[PDB]
Amino acid sequence: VSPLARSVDAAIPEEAFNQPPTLTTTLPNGIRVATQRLPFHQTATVGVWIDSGSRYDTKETNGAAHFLEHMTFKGTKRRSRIQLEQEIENMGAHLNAYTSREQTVYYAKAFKKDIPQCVDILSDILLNSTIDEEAVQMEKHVILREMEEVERQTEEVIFDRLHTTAFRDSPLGYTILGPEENIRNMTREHILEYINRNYTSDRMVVAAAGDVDHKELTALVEKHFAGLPQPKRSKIILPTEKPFFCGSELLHRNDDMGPTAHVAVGFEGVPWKSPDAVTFMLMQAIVGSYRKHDEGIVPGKVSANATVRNVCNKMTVGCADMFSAFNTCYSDTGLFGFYAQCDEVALEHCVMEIMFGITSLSYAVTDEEVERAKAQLKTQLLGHLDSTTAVAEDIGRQMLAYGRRMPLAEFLKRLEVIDAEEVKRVAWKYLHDAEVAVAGLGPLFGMPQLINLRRATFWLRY
Amino acid sequence: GAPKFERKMLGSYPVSPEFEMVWRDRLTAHGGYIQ
Amino acid sequence: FPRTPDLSKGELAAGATVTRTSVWHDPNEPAIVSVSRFAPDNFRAVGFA
Amino acid sequence: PAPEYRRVPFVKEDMEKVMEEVPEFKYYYVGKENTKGNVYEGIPLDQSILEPADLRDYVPPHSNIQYSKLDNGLRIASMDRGGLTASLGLFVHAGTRFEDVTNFGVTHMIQNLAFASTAHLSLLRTVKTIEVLGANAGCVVGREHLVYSAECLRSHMPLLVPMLTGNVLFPRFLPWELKACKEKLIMARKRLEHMPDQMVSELLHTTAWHNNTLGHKLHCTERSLGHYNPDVIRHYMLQHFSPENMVFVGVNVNHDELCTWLMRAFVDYNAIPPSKRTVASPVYTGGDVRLETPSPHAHMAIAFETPGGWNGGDLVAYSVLQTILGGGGMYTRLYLNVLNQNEWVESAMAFNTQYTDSGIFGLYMLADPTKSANAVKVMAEQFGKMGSVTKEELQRAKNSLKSSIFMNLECRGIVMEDVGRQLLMSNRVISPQEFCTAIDAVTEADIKRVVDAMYKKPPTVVAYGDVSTVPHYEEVRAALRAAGV
Amino acid sequence: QFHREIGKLFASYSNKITANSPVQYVPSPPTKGKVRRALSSALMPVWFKFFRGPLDRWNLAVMAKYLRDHGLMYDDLYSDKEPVFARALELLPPDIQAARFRRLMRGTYLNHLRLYLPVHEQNYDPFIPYMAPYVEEAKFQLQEEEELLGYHMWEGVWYSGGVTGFGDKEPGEHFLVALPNLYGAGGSPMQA
Amino acid sequence: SYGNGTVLMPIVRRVFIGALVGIYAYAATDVVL
Ligand SMILES: CCCCCCCCCCCCCCCCCC(=O)OC[C@H](COP(=O)([O-])OCC(O)COP(=O)([O-])OC[C@@H](COC(=O)CCCCCCCCCCCCCCCCC)OC(=O)CCCCCCCCCCCCCCCCC)OC(=O)CCCCCCCCCCCCCCCCC
Ligand SMILES: CCCCCCCCCCCCCCCCCC(=O)OC[C@H](COP(=O)([O-])OCC(O)COP(=O)([O-])OC[C@@H](COC(=O)CCCCCCCCCCCCCCCCC)OC(=O)CCCCCCCCCCCCCCCCC)OC(=O)CCCCCCCCCCCCCCCCC
Ligand SMILES: CCCCCCCCCCCCCCCCCC(=O)OC[C@H](COP(=O)([O-])OCC(O)COP(=O)([O-])OC[C@@H](COC(=O)CCCCCCCCCCCCCCCCC)OC(=O)CCCCCCCCCCCCCCCCC)OC(=O)CCCCCCCCCCCCCCCCC
Ligand SMILES: [Zn+2]
Repeated sequence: VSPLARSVDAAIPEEAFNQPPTLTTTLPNGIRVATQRLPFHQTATVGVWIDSGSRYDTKETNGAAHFLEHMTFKGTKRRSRIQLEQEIENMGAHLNAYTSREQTVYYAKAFKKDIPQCVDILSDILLNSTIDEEAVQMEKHVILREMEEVERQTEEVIFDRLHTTAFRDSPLGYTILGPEENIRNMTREHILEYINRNYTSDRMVVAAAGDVDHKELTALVEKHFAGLPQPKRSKIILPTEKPFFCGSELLHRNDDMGPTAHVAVGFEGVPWKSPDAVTFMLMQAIVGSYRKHDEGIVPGKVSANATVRNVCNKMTVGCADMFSAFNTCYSDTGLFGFYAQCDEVALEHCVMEIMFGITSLSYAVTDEEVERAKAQLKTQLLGHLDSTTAVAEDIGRQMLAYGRRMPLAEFLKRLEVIDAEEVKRVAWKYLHDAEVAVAGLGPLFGMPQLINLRRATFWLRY
Repeated sequence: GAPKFERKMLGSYPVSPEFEMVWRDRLTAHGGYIQ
Repeated sequence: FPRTPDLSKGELAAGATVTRTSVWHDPNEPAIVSVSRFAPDNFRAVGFA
Repeated sequence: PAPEYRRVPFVKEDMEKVMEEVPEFKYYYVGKENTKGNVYEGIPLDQSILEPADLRDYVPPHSNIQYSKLDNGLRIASMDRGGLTASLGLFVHAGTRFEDVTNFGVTHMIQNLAFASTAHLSLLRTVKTIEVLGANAGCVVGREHLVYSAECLRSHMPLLVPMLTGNVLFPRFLPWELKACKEKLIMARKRLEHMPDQMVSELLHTTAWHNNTLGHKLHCTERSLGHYNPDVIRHYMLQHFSPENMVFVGVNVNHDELCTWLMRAFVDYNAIPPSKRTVASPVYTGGDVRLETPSPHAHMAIAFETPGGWNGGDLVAYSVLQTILGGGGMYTRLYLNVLNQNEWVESAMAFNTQYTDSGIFGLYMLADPTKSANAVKVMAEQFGKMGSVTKEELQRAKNSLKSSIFMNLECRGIVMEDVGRQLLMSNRVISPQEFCTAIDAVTEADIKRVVDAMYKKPPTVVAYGDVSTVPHYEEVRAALRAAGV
Repeated sequence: QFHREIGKLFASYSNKITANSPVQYVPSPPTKGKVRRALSSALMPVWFKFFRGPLDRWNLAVMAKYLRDHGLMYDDLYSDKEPVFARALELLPPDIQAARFRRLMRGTYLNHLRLYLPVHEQNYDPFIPYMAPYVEEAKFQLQEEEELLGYHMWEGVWYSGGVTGFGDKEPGEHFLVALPNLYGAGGSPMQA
Repeated sequence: SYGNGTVLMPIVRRVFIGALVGIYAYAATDVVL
């Protein structure tokens, strides 16, 4: 009867249900088009999402997929390098691209009136690019330089080394750039072979968001993407083998690069379509992140996150400069773990504290911790869907992974019914007493043994 | 333990008591290595 | 919800009886001024001097 | 043409009835009533679990800005785009430009004491409850404005409003809390030293407006610690933190609901009373300053004054000129005429910093520390030709500027900061459609007119890094005078 | 799912407390029963006159004479080993802290000699509560910390970092973490 | 309370009290009731 028991208990806000639909169509040649109209915008983002990457390179030509990225902006039959650059500038538009292990993306940002001219440019550079042998030799100097700057961003180097040792027996372990000797001996014939084997109509999605009309985007695509080859099958219906996960360590000791070490640990995860994928997203948020030079308004020593609290109070001074948990999904496997930076003499304490927090998911996590993590996850995910680019990336990425876009209300309904007993079930099945892979760099004299890390995945209490 | 010129640490975090013997025998990896 | 101190009788106001009561409201002063007089150094028991 | 504000009157309400409207909130979970578990176990994400009762016909929201005002003078403005994460902000017209020799550092102190103990909530319970809600909040100090902000799920807005307004309504300023914050108060400028770009900017302001208004520093110094006591702080808030000097803004909220909860935060207690203050006009002096530091590059910056600032009448002209030259692109004047013709230049750009009634405009370059004398000659030559542009350059700049504006305003945070910042500086919000109409009306004569006026006052020169070959003050001034500057 | 059923019982009893919780101050109910409050009031005029009354008066005389012999106040008898009182002492202003320091020094010296003060140095009331405002603020600070951080039995790494792992933060205060080093010159936790 | 590792003495306290309540209840039922 107390007013303290008549509070407004609205689980999922009504705004989650009153969202504009994402419209989809499949064309005769196999290209898929997907659009969501956001009336409160004057600009728009349109792009092409392709289901190919470094994992679809050959061992002898690892690196052609990234090489092709650069050459796609060097000239066509109807436009030259200079002409392409000037046309974009004269409209005030933007044109970007990136390549990963399983997905490749090209997108543009411009006004509504300039959308057709963007679709024309995207189809041309993707289907009619001239791979001049003379330009292939010039780029070799711009790419060998990028391999030196990438070696200066340490976090990117550590995650590559983590893929190299974990997936030794699969193309999923290849690097995106490729070895040096492959870059030096690259020819235009290696690049054309990658195109003819990977860029087909069944592996491409066109997505848009903003002040966009669906029927008009479906007619422009039907006209400009007609010269796209269809898949050829030689009566071969053989399935792909799931990558094998190797428990191993790969460490670069170096006492001449300062007092800070860098480390990353990984577990075998789950693929996109797994019935347990949502729970892995949540488990990533329970471990969370921390930066010593950017705590915010909550001091780390009194944080609600148990992992942060234990790390900040270690030896009364704190044992980490920063750490963060990650979860990455692929088509047939995944990768779950954490990255960290720390002082030479603090490395052992730091790594073992974060391991202790992951293993707590199987034994002792509380519903207060789960609901704190849920609230943070919702604020970040739902907050990043503001611009037209982030929305378009969400459409395209989901069309390749799931075959559809999940509405916001469905995600929130699936996230709502996950409690502490369901977290314990999933962690007991996948993370408890499991194999781990490790990569590291720097002053590593105090690094734990691989077997120490392997046995920290279970407790002897209980 | 190790000689003084090898025991010198690069970091500043304090040595924990369970690790006293580890750091009494610190040795610099002259030239580096990959394991 | 603790009991509200009666300042007219000389009762002490400190801790929870400042934060969770309206004892510090004054109609003819801004709130930032009134509550500045309710720190523990502002009170002294009769007979102190 | 100021906007028309709707009135929201104070109303007395029964406390027990208003509690039926507070959103549910839990800190403890003592058992659980539901016992059904994960009802979607075993179902993969390529399959949908929604039902027909979860489908709706979309109805667009109210995306225009709505305006309202309370009886104590607080101005309110909000807009709804249909998102699920809201942005909230409280803007106060009380920046470092209002400090004096007995107060330097007070605004920085108030920023670092944000979300401390108030009359009805302690420090620990305030920061711990925000975290458990999943929100982020903070306070940022500036030269003209102070801003408190938070972001959260849009159903938690009523819970976050009091934790924002309490900082300006009834803070306590307890001694032992001031003594625990004194550490982080000095580490700010220390962390600023190892940030070259931020140090060059500070040096530019301290040198442009010598010992007045916009030239005061942002952060405290060891000298400031001599007046770090509650009485000095509370005296500063009584002069500047009245409701008439504040604006509240929200994005992805219901306008009427935001007004109701803001009214309830102010109805039972007394706010700081208004006061008449006279705003001193800035005095631009220019000058020169050097700062040697270990670095492989020689940082150099040269600037001039912009008369009138945001309200001078030529804001759009300076933003078009900035786009022609090049900011933070491969057909800009600085990329073609400077970078490509000199391999010893590492970077170059143009900046435009405007305030309510004054601003500066200039260039910023990094270069080889052995060719600083040549860096000065190239910068002077660019200033000598700034007042001349071609039709192709001008037309390409306009198109680039319009696109940037609309694109920037796709993000919640930028929209909130722009609306609040405009209502304090001009009591009006200029739409992006009105900016475009103004951009299109910029001519070649306007450019040439504003560059000449810019050069009627002395320059402001700054050098940072390795300054072993940087010419003498008189030589920099002379080089500019030979190029017609 | 046996854990979810037990959680339903806890939750039912929890919701009942909340639905019956008042939203304003209400006096606490009488502790003693009516049968006990009737015998006491009937025997009061005789029990109080000849026993309980003189017991109360002797007690205050014994306390006052001992404190005055040593020049002490009653509140000087509390220890800084109590967490609440330790926090209260940290909040004191200089003038009150200095007078307490001096009285404690003088009282240890007088107890060592076993010599009374003269009568004219004993003319003061020792029962003035000079610590009360600081004690009530300390209680508020520590009750918040306990409710916001100490509502669960947390796990931890055992015998790591100088502590046991069961909740202690200051190192070397339990026997199974005694003797931190065999070699060296040791060190102080206050100089980390 | 939060911050210290005195974790066995609170258990000893509850066992001792319970033991006393049982000793003096087993004697009364044998002598009185
Ligand atoms: C008449 C004859 C009668 C004789 C009878 C005497 C009794 C005989 C006992 C035989 C026991 C055999 C089984 C041994 C297993 C030990 C436990 C274990 O698995 O350790 C894992 C433990 C942690 O494993 P991990 O891989 O690091 O981490 C995995 C998880 O991630 C970590 O997950 P987590 O964080 O949840 O786990 C933390 C870890 C806690 O980890 C720690 O922090 C360290 C734990 C301490 C080391 C393990 C205990 C054994 C140490 C031997 C001490 C002997 C002293 C001899 C003095 C004799 C004086 C006469 O948890 C524990 O293990 C807690 C302890 C469990 C409760 C106690 C039961 C085990 C005690 C075994 C006997 C010791 C007491 C005997 C005293 C005799 C006095 C007369 O391993 C270590 O610490 C590494 C070194 C271990 C050395 C083991 C040596 C065994 C020898 C036992 C015989 C005792 C000698 C008696 C002499 C009598 C003469 C009269
Ligand atoms: C693996 C090898 C094979 C054999 C393995 C054997 C088993 C090993 C693992 C066993 C389980 C380990 C995990 C324990 C629970 C941790 C839970 C947790 O994270 O909470 C942290 C929790 C702190 O939570 P908090 O809220 O921050 O503070 C709680 C407040 O202080 C007070 O809060 P409050 O006032 O609300 O009171 C709370 C109280 C409410 O409950 C009650 O009051 C109920 C009272 C029931 C009375 C009737 C039943 C009898 C209970 C015991 C009576 C006293 C026994 C005294 C024994 C002394 C000698 C050991 O809760 C409890 O009583 C729960 C604790 C019950 C467990 C005790 C027995 C099992 C654990 C024994 C220690 C583990 C081995 C360490 C070995 C180290 C070797 C180097 O810490 C504990 O409660 C720790 C309890 C365990 C004792 C500490 C370690 C003692 C070390 C010295 C003895 C070493 C002997 C070695 C040789 C002999 C062989 C072992
Ligand atoms: C070192 C520098 C100098 C140079 C080097 C020196 C080198 C030499 C040093 C030694 C080197 C070797 C290492 C030795 C290790 C020894 C083990 C050790 O250190 O453990 C410390 C360890 C404390 O570790 P901690 O790190 O300080 O704190 C632990 C927690 O983290 C935090 O816990 P907490 O702080 O919350 O509470 C801790 C508290 C926890 O307190 C308790 O749990 C209570 C313990 C005492 C209970 C008994 C006392 C009387 C109580 C009333 C009667 C009760 C009757 C039973 C019924 C009860 C109701 C059901 O413990 C104490 O108060 C400490 C008491 C000391 C016990 C030491 C005994 C060791 C074993 C040998 C026993 C021999 C007995 C002979 C006499 C009897 C012969 C018939 O102590 C224990 O927890 C073990 C308790 C063992 C109790 C045994 C009781 C036996 C007698 C029971 C009564 C029977 C009456 C029958 C009458 C029949 C008439 C016919
Ligand atoms: Zn590249």
